[PDB]
Parts: sequence; C-alpha cells; structure tokens
Amino acid sequence: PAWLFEA
Amino acid sequence: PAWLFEA
Amino acid sequence: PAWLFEA
Amino acid sequence: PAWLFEA
Amino acid sequence: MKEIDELTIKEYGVDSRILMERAGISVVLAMEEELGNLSDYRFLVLCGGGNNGGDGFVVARNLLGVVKDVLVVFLGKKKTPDCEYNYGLYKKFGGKVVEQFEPSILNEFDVVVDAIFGTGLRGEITGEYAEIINLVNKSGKVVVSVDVPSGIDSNTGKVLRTAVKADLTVTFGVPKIGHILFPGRDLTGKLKVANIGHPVHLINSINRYVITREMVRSLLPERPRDSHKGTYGKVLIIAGSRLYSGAPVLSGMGSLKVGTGLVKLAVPFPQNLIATSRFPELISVPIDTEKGFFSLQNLQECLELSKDVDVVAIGPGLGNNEHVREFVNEFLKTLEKPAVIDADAINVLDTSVLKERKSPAVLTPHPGEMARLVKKTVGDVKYNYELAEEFAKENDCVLVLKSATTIVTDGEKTLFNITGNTGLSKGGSGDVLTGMIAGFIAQGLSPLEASTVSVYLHGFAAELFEQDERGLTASELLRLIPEAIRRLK
Amino acid sequence: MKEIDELTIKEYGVDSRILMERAGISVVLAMEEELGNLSDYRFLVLCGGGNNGGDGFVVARNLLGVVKDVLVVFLGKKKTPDCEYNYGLYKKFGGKVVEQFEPSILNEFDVVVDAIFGTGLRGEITGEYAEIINLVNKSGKVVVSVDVPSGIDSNTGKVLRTAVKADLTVTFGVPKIGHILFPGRDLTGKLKVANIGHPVHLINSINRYVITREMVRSLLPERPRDSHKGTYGKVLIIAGSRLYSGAPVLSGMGSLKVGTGLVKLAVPFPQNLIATSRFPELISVPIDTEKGFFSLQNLQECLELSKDVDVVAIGPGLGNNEHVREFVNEFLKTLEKPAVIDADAINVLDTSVLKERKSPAVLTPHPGEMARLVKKTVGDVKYNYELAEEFAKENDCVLVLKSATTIVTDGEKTLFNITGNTGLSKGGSGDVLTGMIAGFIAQGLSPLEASTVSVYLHGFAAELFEQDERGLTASELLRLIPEAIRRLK
Amino acid sequence: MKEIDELTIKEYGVDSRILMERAGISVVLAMEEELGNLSDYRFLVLCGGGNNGGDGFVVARNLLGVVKDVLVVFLGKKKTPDCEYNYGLYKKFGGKVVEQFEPSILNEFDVVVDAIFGTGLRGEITGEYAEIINLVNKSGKVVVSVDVPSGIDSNTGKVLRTAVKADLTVTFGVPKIGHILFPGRDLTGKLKVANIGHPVHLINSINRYVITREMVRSLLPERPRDSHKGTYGKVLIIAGSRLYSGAPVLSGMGSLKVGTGLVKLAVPFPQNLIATSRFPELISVPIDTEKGFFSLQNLQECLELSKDVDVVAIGPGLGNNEHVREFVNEFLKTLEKPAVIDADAINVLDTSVLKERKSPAVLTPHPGEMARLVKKTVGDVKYNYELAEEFAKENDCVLVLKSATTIVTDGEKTLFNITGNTGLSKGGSGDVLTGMIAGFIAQGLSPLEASTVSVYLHGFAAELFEQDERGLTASELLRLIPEAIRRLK
Ligand SMILES: Nc1ncnc2c1ncn2[C@@H]1O[C@H](COP(=O)(O)OP(=O)(O)OP(=O)(O)O)[C@@H](O)[C@H]1O
Ligand SMILES: Nc1ncnc2c1ncn2[C@@H]1O[C@H](COP(=O)(O)OP(=O)(O)OP(=O)(O)O)[C@@H](O)[C@H]1O
Ligand SMILES: Nc1ncnc2c1ncn2[C@@H]1O[C@H](COP(=O)(O)OP(=O)(O)OP(=O)(O)O)[C@@H](O)[C@H]1O
Ligand SMILES: [K+]
Ligand SMILES: [K+]
Ligand SMILES: [K+]
Ligand SMILES: [Mg+2]
Ligand SMILES: [Mg+2]
Ligand SMILES: [Mg+2]
Repeated sequence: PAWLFEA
Repeated sequence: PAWLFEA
Repeated sequence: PAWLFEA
Repeated sequence: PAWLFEA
Repeated sequence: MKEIDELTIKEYGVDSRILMERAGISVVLAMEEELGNLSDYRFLVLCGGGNNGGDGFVVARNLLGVVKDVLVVFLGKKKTPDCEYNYGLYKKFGGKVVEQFEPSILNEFDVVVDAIFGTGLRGEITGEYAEIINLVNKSGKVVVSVDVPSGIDSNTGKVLRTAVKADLTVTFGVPKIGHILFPGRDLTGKLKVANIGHPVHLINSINRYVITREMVRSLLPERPRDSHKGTYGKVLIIAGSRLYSGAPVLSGMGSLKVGTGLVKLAVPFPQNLIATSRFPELISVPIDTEKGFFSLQNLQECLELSKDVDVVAIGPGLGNNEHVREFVNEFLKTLEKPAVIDADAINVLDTSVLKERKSPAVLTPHPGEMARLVKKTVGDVKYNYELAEEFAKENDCVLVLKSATTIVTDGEKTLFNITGNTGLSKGGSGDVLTGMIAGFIAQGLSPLEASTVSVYLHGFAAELFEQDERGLTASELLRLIPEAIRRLK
Repeated sequence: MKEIDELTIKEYGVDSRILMERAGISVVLAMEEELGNLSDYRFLVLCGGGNNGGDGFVVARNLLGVVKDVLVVFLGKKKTPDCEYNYGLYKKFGGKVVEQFEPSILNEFDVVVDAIFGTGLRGEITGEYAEIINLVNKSGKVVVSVDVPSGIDSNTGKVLRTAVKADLTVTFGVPKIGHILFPGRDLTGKLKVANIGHPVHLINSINRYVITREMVRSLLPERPRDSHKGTYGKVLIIAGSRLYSGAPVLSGMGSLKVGTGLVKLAVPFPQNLIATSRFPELISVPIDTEKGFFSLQNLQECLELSKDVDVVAIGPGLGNNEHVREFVNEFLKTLEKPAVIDADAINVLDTSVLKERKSPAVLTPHPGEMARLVKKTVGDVKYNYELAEEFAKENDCVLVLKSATTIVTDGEKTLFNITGNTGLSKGGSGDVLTGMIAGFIAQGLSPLEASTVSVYLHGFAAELFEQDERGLTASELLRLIPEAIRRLK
Repeated sequence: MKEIDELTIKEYGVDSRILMERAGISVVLAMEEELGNLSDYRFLVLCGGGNNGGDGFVVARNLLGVVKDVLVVFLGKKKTPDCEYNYGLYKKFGGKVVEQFEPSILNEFDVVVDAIFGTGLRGEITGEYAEIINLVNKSGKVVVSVDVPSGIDSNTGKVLRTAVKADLTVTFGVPKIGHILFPGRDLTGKLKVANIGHPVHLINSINRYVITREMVRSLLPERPRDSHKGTYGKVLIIAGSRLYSGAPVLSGMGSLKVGTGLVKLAVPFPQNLIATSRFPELISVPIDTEKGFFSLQNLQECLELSKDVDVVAIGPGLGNNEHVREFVNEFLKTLEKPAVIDADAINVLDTSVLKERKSPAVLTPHPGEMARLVKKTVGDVKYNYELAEEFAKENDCVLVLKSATTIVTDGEKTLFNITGNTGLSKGGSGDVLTGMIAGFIAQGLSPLEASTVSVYLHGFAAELFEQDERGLTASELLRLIPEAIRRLK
C-alpha cells in the first residue's frame, strides 16, 4: 500500500 | 481434487 | 496509532 | 508413484 | 453530528471543502488497510447528488492514475455546492462520469464505493436508486460504504425499503446509531471511524456512547490486597419456584464470578438445595411456601434477609401469578436497598412502586418484557432508545434493554453494548447477567456503571467460548467470566 | 447402477470396454495412493468369469512391466465378452494366467487383487471359490477388492457363506449398500469411489445416500445476529420416571447443545429436580404422579405445556406399563405439534395413532424397539432399509433406525449414517440423540433434515472423544457436540 | 514542483488550503508510522511566516487534544494567506502560539516539528532563526522536518550557514534534489514522500529521477533459454600497465558478473598473466609494449581486437603520460563501437575526440577527474548536476559522475543513485563499475540504461556485504554482484 507514501 | 475419487 | 481511525 | 505420469 | 459539521465550518471556520477532502481520503486509506495495495483493482463509485456523493467524488478523484480503473455513475439530478466542486475536480483530473446505470456495468469492476446516500437519506428508496442498490447486493463484489450504507437510516438502523450490504463502512467523526442498532449494524460490515478534523471537544460532546473495552477497564473496581469478603459486598437474590429451580443458581454464580464477596439466595424449599448441590460456595436459604411460589407470607423473612446485604436482585424464575405480584410489589415498596429487577419481577411490577422508592433500581427486560411493562408491541420497543430513555427518566431507574445490541440508560446518558453472540440467545443467559449487575453494585459501582460493565463482560465471555457459539450454555458462560475479566486487562 | 451402466452404454453410447478400462485403471491409481510406488510389489490377481473378473484383467494388464510380478488365477469356467477381450489383451501383452489355484501360491505375492465376484454374486459361495477366499483371508497379504469384496451381497451387506476381507475396496460410480451396511462395511476396509465416466446426471439419480459432511454443513441452520431465544425454538421433553431419572437430563441438554433456544422438561416429581441440579439452564417442570410414572391424570397438564413450544420429544425413561401406554397414545393423538417419539414411547405406541395425526413425527427405535413395534424378530428388521421405508411411508413419519450404520428415511428418500463408534453402545446415547433431533426441528429444519443432521453430528461428536472410545459416556458426548458443530465448518 | 503546486491550484482548481491540509496530515501520519502512538508525546512546532510554516500550523492543529502537549513558536514577522488561515484555525481550536523562543523551551518537549523554511529558503540563515536551529540540533530531541530540513537549499542540497538535522523529513509530491545530494541528504534523515493530491500526470512530468529498484528491475535484460555466449555480448577492456596490474582484472570480472558472454582484456605483457591466474575464465591478451604502457605502437592491434566485440572499455590503470594520451585519443577517434571511458583514459582525453565520434560513449569520472576534464575546481563540479547535463549534451555522451550520490545523465534525462556505502571509497571500486557498464551495453542496453542499472547494482552489492562496510574490497564486491541481481527480483 503506497497511495499516501512513497519510500 | 476429486475428479477421479470420492472418499 | 489511532490519530486517523478508531476501530 | 509413477504408474501414470513420468516427469 | 450535523450540528458538529455546522459548528466546525461556521464557528471554527474550517472550510466545508476541507472536511470533504479529509472524508474522502479517509475512505481511500481505510480501503488500503482492508484490501492491501489498491493499484490492481477496478473501482465503480456511485454518487448521489448530496454531500455523501461529494465525498464519493473525492474518493474517485484520489484513485485516478493510481488504480486500474475508476468510473463514477452519478445518480442524482442536481448537486450540492461541495459535491459540484468535487465533481468538477474529478473531471478536471480526467475522470469519467456516466449518468446511465447499466445492469452489466458491475461486470468490469472489483470494488463498489457506495456514496449514494449518507445521513441525508429521507424516506423509502425506490426507482433507479433501489435497482442499483439491488444490483450491487447481488453482485458479489467488494462493497465499501461512505458514511453509512445507503438505505440505512442513520438515526435508527432501519432499512428504508432497501439498503446496501457493505463489506466496509467508513464513517466520519463518531459512529452513527444506525451502525450500532440492527439491521443497520449487520449491513455496515466492518466499521472504521475516521477523524476528519472536527475539534475533539465537539466529538466528545455526544451523549450516546458505545461501550468500549477501555471504558470497562477504567470502571472495574479495585482489589486492595488488605481486604476481606465484606470489602467486596453482599448480594441477596430472591428467585426461583417449584417450576423454575435453575434460575437462582445462575444468578448467584453470576454475582460470585464477577468478584462479589458474599452471595445469598432465597429460594422456595426444597428447590433451594439445588443451588448448593451444584455450587456449595453459595448460601441458599430455604423459604417455606404454601404452593412453591413466593407470596406475602414470605415478605417479612425477605426484608429481614435484606438488612445484612448491600443489594437485592429479584425475579428470575419467580413465576407470575397474583401472589407473586403482591409479594414483589410490597417488597420493593419497602426495600431500602438498591434493587436489580428482572424477568418475572418485571412481568408483575407496578411501575408506581418504582416512582415511590428512595433507593435505586436497575431493570433488565428483554423486549417482550419491556413491551408488556409499557403496554406496547415488541416492534415499537425493540431498539427504541428514546423510549428507554423516557422510561428511565420517568421512573428514576437504569434500564437495560437486552438484545444483540443492548441499550443501557439512566435517561441522561445512553450506552450501547456490541459484545456477545447468538450463544446468548438461550435460556439462562439473562439470569447470569442479573447476578453480574447486582454483584458490581455490591462492589461499589453505581447502578449505571454496574450495568455498563456487566453487559460488556457478559457478551465478551460468550465470545471467548472455544467451540461453536450455538452450543454455549449459561453454565459455560459462567466459567468464562473470569477469563473475560483477565483479558479486559 | 446396473441400470446406470446399461444406460451409459446403450443410450449414451459409451462402449462397454471403455467403462471396463476406466474401472481397471481406477483400481491401479487407488492402489498407488494407498501403497505408494507399486514397482517393487508382486501382484496375484484373482479373476472370475464375469465383468468383475474383466475389470481384474484390465488391472493385471496395466501392471505388466511396471511391477515386480503379476500372475492371474482365472477361477471361472467361461468368460463374458468384456472379460474375454481383456483376458485376450492381458495375454497379448505377455501376461501369465493359470487356472489351477495352489495353497502355497500366496507365498510369492505381496498384494492380492480380488476380482472374483462383484455385484453379480448370486447365492452362497462354495467349492474352490470358498477355499480360495478362505486362503486369501488367512494369508496376511494386502487385499484390494474390485467393486465389492467377493462374497458380500452388494444390496444388503450380508456375507454369502464366506467373503474376502479387504484392506482397500475400489468401487465404481457410487457406493453400494453392501459397503454401507454391516457386515459388508467391515469387510470393505477403506473405500474409494471412482468416477469411471457415467454421466453425472445418472449418478445423481440414486435415491439412497450416505450422509456426508458437506450435506450436513449445507443443512445447519443460520444464526442471524439479530436474534433472541425464540428465534431458535422451544422444545418440550416428556420423559423420566421414578425408575429412570437420568434420561430427561440427557435429552434436554442434547437439545440445548445443538443451539435450541428454550428447553422444558416434564418429569415426575421429585425426579425433575435431578435435571436442574446438574444443568440449571434447563427448565424442569415437576409433574405430580400417583406412583412415579406418567398416566392419563397428567394428559391435560402436558397438552397445556405443549401449547407454548414448537416440538415435543416423548419417551426416554417413561417406563412401560399400561397407564404410560394410555397416556402416551392419548397425548400423541391430541398433540398438534411435531413429535419425536423414542424409547418407551415407542414400546407402548399404537401405530394407528401415527396414521391419524395431522402433525409430523420422527421415530427413533433401536432394532429391538423396531422389532417389537412391527412384531418381527430383531434379525428381520436389523439393517432392513426396505422395511424401514415401507414403515415410514405407511405411517407418514420419519424413521431413524439406529445401529452402527443408522438408516434415516421418510419412505421416499433414505440416508445412511456412517459416523460414530462403539462408545455410543452405552446407555444414555439414544437419549442425547432424541434431544438433538427435537432441537433441530425447533430451529426450523424438517423432521427428515433434523434427523439427518443429528445422526451425523451425534456420531461425529463420539469420534472426537480424546481417550479410548469405550470410556465415552453420554455426559462427555454432550460436551463434544459444540466441537463437532465447529469442525463441520 | 512550484510550477506543479501553481498548476494544481490555478488550472486544476484545487484550493491552496486543501493542498496545505493534505500536507499537514501527511506529516502527522508519517510521524505515527515512525513513532507509534503519538498520544504520550509533547510537540514543539516551529513555524515560519511562509507556507512551510502554514503546513506546520496544520500539523499543530491536528495534534490538539490527541497528544500530551502542543506548542507553536511562531518565528516570522508576517504570514502568507494560507499560513494565516491555518494560524487562525490553530488558535480557534484552542492552540497556544508564542512568539518568543526560550533556550530552555526544548526542555519540556519530546518532538520538534521543523516548519521554519521549506523550498522558499533564500540566502544564509542568521539571527534568531540560526540560534533556534542550533538549539534544536544540540537538544537530542526527535526532529521531524516539514518538506525539507530548514536551512537546506532544496535545489542543491547545500547548507545555507546552518540547517536542521532531522530524524524524519516528510516531503510533498516528489523528492527534492536537496534530499538527494549531500550534505542535505545527510540532514534529511529518513525521507517519506507524501501524495498531497497533485494530478499524477504532473508528478510524472519531472525530468530528474531517483533510480529505484523497480526501475532497475524493468531494465534488466532477458535471459532467453535458447541462448549462447554471443547472445550476451562481447566486451574488450583496454587497461593496465606495469604500474597498475590489478585494474584490468576487476574491470573484466565486473563485466562477467553482470552476465556478459565474453570478456577480453588487452593488457601489457606480462601483467596480462595476472588476470587469468586469478580468473581463468577471462581472456587476457598480452600486448607487447616498449616500457610497460600502451602507446601508438599498439593502436593497430587494439583496433583489430575491437572488430570482434560489441563494446570497448578503456582507461583503468593505463597510466597517464604522453604516449598513453596519443594512443587513447587516436584509438577513440577511430573506434566505431560504443566506448566506456574511465580513469586514466579520462585524464588524457581530448574532448574534441568525443564530439567527432559517430558511436556512443559513457564517461565515468570521479569529481577529481571531472574537475581536470573541464578545467574547474573539485568544489565547482562536485554534485553539479547542471554542469554534468551541459557536458553530456555538448559532447553527445552519457556522463556518470561518481560520488556517494551518483549522477547519471545524457543531457536530457538525469538520474540520481542513492545505493552504496563507504566501503566503495576504496581503490578498485571504480574499476568494477566500468566493467559492469560495458557489460550491460554489450547485452543490449543503451549507454544510459546500462549506466543506470550498473550504478544501482554496484552500490546495492556493497550494501549486502556481511561484515563492517569499511572492510569491503573490490574482490568481495564482485562476489556480491550476483546476489544483488537475484535480490532485485
Ligand atoms: N444474538 C445475540 N447477541 C448478543 N447478545 C445476545 C443475543 N441474544 C441474546 N443476547 C443476550 O443474552 C441475554 C439474554 O437474556 P434474556 O433475559 O433475553 O433471555 P433468557 O436468557 O432466556 O432469560 P433467562 O436467563 O431468565 O432464561 C441478554 O443480555 C441479551 O443481550
Ligand atoms: N457401534 C456403534 N457405532 C456407531 N453408533 C452406535 C454404535 N452403537 C450404538 N450407536 C448409536 O448410539 C445411539 C444408541 O441409542 P439406543 O437408543 O440404541 O441405546 P441407549 O443409548 O442405551 O438408549 P438410552 O439413551 O435410552 O439408554 C444410536 O444413535 C446408535 O446409532
Ligand atoms: N561513500 C560512498 N557511498 C556510495 N558510493 C561510493 C562512496 N564512495 C565511493 N563510492 C562509489 O565507488 C566507486 C568509486 O570509483 P572511483 O573511480 O572514485 O575510485 P577508485 O575505486 O579508487 O578507482 P579505481 O577503481 O580506479 O581504483 C564509485 O561508483 C562511487 O560512486
Ligand atoms: K453511502
Ligand atoms: K470383487
Ligand atoms: K522545514
Ligand atoms: Mg430473562
Ligand atoms: Mg434408547
Ligand atoms: Mg576510478
């Protein structure tokens, strides 16, 4: 899940 | 898988 | 963490 | 058991 | 909550659009939490013309370019200003809206986001709306409902002709009563409550609450090490008859399993012997009766027995005949101790007696008993929290109206219990709860606190049963109460 | 099934040889599944002159050049066309057939494939055939039976003088009744049912079934979350006497453990107090009797008690004297509720009463009780499914004829139960099952469905007992019912 | 990105306040992810007068009533409109702002939220601002930076006099160059990139990228099963001298470990024998030299050797004297094959030669080599991505400017590599990378793709070293390359 945050 | 054998 | 969601 | 199938 | 939105906008000055954006992003994040990565799913977002639909447009827009496909079917005839702004943004970001719904459209999508109606639902759903909802419900797709599943009345939990059955409901600020009471509770599926930016002071201003683990943990009485049995109170239970010998046992053990110091039963002889044969730590006093039921001839002995206890529970298995009615009413009129009033004591109760009592009371009816107590139908009282509040306020008591969701109120504060399962839909369950309440009152909790803590732990004990819930019995429930208590901490 | 083969050949047009080839290869694959790699074993294949033997030749031929040794002993005097074709193939592929059987031949083989007789067995086995079978049974070798162990009548499960005792039986299309009923069930050893290519529509056309896990799972009633005790029904159990105080308890708990909402017992005082001393969630109504047994003096009170329930179970521990007979028969004649009729209520039953009743009934005799009910010997009724079907049809009832394999029939549909063990061969087991059936009827299942589900779960609960099955008692069986229910899902 | 915000507001029509709200909530959620539950922490939020500070007010406001304490120190002299709206909301929600900073204020807080300057930082930080930042950096508290740690120039990664050292930086939309290049990369601590609602099309419009795992995975060439060595290309490496015998070995193995089919070295005799004594799968051609260095006398033999390969790497350990310069330049002027140009071949390179070549080139300087190539100081070229872009564009080549963050550009596209550690700050590391690049070009990747994939895998291999990174050597790096490749998938 990476809707909000990209690493 | 039970195409061949029913217990 | 429950800033956003309460169960 | 390999009566039917050889790999 | 409508007040809460209004106040946050008009008095705190948060732009309505900011609340709507926060709402929509909550839904997206909740969907991730529940579905994992969203990038492979295809989404059908159904939007009404109100702010529920506006929330839906915010969702649709925030999925654009991140998931496999997004389509909005707009089902209204006009748009509120917030919905309109969001609809405009969705289109400007490249989103596709159609206004015609097509029975086969569900085919090419994996997730339905239900943003048709929220709290603004008014009146029965018909026409296209009904068809679409019935289509969604037959589809087998994952359904996520925005705020409240469309077709649930958010004040009552009733279905207004038809309603969406959700896998996940994302609600804003606080749970709505319609997530809590059935059938709405059933249609809600898994509920997440999202903080969308209301001031915390307003959110805490709601007067109706769901009983939580943390609330019950903070109410559990203390167990000081330098204690003795009297520290933990004394309960008298007046119960049983020649027809109903089991009930006293279940009530008495219910008081002991929640930590009460001393429990005394008064039960017609020889049915009193049944209790100590099963649980010899109970005191079971034999009462000499003419025909196997309490009557006025036993009034004096019961009042005597009452002097040396802190609380009296009365009702389970007394039977219901004229002499029981005379005895129960004269007793309660004279008893100057808190009373827990259940079962057949409710069936015979003269409610004037409640008004004249100086000491407190808890009443624990199921809806059939409530219905007979107020001379209404089961259907009018079932889940009727406002009626329960009026009753408690008029009669100065705590009312515990039992059902899969239990309502606990003193007329000012109302709490809703959601623990439990269908294993409690079986004779003897109520008897246990009655003992628990009396027990907690004896230990020092208020009638309302005692009721809150007991309904939660009673249902939680049921959930801890190891095998299929339908096999649960009251005896096994009793064994589970101390594990429920340990798990609460 | 003979019809099924005929129809698949003559109407669907599958060549008989193709069915025979599919049969034989099933046996080989089943043997692999059960023995692992076959290449090190030596096989003795015994073939009769019929199509069972033809199946055996297909087996023998398919083992050639793959296993250590294969020998066919052909024991018939002539060959059917399919057997002949296969015999020819076996020889053409280099296979050795001998026609003389030699007591020491078993010496040099590891596995015996029994293809002597299948469903074509007619009459007692004698002569060489008997000798060979008796030799195989003394040999200690692995025995695999083609279709049915030779010497079992496939319609009845009886041994026709002598029969092969198999480690593994491979049967075609559907189980035969002789795999299901004893002694055949015992001689079958492990049973595999092979699909040999019959159209599925014909296979599903059989009217007698083995009760399976999947069938019972699909019949279990729903537990809707918004429920209350009345959702799950109310049972009255009329049971017990001064001689037999235990039976009511076991029956009542049996209803509660399968999920029934309310259970009421009517039991002669003071034997009624026994029930709530053990299980205080039971209502145990005291019935005033002259001498400790139900009689006509109790008719009116029992019919009154019946009005407020969904189902009545009657019989366990009533005793059997004239006044019980008068009471049981007058009661059942007037009772307009489903009845579950067991034990002493069967022993006194006037079967005319069953014919005149408008409401349904289930009867649950063991063979001694069935024998007395129809005035036949135990040996004539034991495993006599056709007699059970005629009885159920003539008297408009469901008959549950209890034994290690239980037969459940309404005269149209017959189901066979194979769950359970010898721990159920002990007083009190029947009483439990009676409660279970009544309980499931109260929850909304038909008398036949209720009986199907109860016999399976009752035997399955027995199997879940942790220690040696001979130590199982009814009380421990009751504790196991909710685990059985959980495991079914 | 400033364009990206402007365009999302002015053309897509997202209200600036909505972007600011989304920004602030990202910071809160990121802090939760990194710190767990926030409810016990005390927060000091430092806000400037710009939109970075406005983001900070959104944070502060969203923590009110949920955490132990929140205090804003407002450090500006005026507020932008968005900051002002948010400041107003924070106060309306009951938040405390002070405008005087007090050296001991850090005492009573656990987390500092740095919202002083973001991308609007202009010029050196002095005065109160500097003091506050220096105080925060001495405090030992948890520091969370909003967008960019204050004092880092977000276009360059330089410190403008002083800057906050963050544990966590939450940036919006895309990483900024100042998170990527040092010293800013070091001050950023852990970086999270939050989606605040920009259209995905604009976010993908950025021309400078960070090389990610997923990018490298999609670029790795295929390994078709029906292949042979020529499928995977042929590399010639011209390298080494009597002074520098090791370099050819490291370069040649670098090509083989990334999957190249054939690798040929041309190395002055007898230093060529060094390579096959260590790795006998290398072809190491002896070149006869006058004094141990390549010169024009070897031009013809090298061009001959070039005909039968796909790519040529030249430079590692050649030495740098006039005859090497003449040879390297004449060779490259004639070579009509892609060239990978490193080390001493860069030190002697005439850049006119690059302009006249028809075939492509990759140059792999460290900053000392780049500095000498363009006649500037190390400090002017170090991390100077615009200079690297101009160089690549002017000379038609790919430039790989090596440093802890490596810049890879063809003048149009620029990629930044962040894999690796200080174990690569050791002789021989560069030689390996040169082989890797040539190897990937030989396998079919473009010079730019080959460079992208190689810098990432080279640094990733370093990170997989089991012991302390300072003990890593080039030989051990080579052993790790195939694990890096496996982990990429
Ligand atoms: N489906 C359900 N989910 C959760 N709780 C339930 C459910 N059904 C019943 N209960 C709970 O079990 C208790 C039942 O008490 P009630 O007095 O209705 O019936 P009862 O147990 O037959 O009474 P008695 O104990 O006198 O026989 C209540 O707390 C009720 O809330
Ligand atoms: N060997 C066995 N295998 C499987 N089930 C068995 C076996 N023996 C008995 N049972 C089952 O146990 C139950 C026995 O009931 P039955 O009424 O025969 O005897 P009982 O238990 O003595 O009667 P009561 O309960 O009145 O004492 C039946 O379901 C029967 O099918
Ligand atoms: N601190 C670091 N973090 C990440 N990568 C680094 C670091 N230090 C050096 N490197 C990498 O190691 C390689 C070093 O190559 P460079 O040519 O600078 O020196 P070298 O290895 O001495 O040269 P040679 O291999 O000819 O001896 C480059 O990719 C560089 O990016
Ligand atoms: K909705
Ligand atoms: K056989
Ligand atoms: K900052
Ligand atoms: Mg009750
Ligand atoms: Mg029996
Ligand atoms: Mg180098």
